[PDB]
Amino acid sequence: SSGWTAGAAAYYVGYLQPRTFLLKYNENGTITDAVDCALDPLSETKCTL
Amino acid sequence: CSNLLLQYGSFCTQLNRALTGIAVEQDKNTQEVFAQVKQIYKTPPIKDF
Ligand SMILES: *[C@@H]1O[C@H](CO)[C@@H](O)[C@H](O)[C@H]1NC(C)=O
Repeated sequence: SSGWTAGAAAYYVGYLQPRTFLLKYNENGTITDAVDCALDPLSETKCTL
Repeated sequence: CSNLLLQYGSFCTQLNRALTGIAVEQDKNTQEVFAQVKQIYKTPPIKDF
């Protein structure tokens, strides 16, 4: 309960929410870029257009 | 209903593009009618015509 040293690692937890995204599939079939629609007005315009 | 409508984004983009074209056309019409000359002349103070 005392004789143990901690590790040296880190983690991060998010929280998914229902959101609409734009995704770009490259020539090889992989996703390379995306836009979070409803983040800021500029992304909203990218998403509408 | 919006999630169901997401598959008609092509149609809605087309509609918005058409209406935007109409609006820009109206501005163009007004400019080409009235802004024939870009020198804003002012009438002389005295009226001797
Ligand atoms: C796609 O795959 C080929 C072979 O793996 C590679 O040469 C090419 O660089 C890849 N496309 C891009 C944009 O990297």
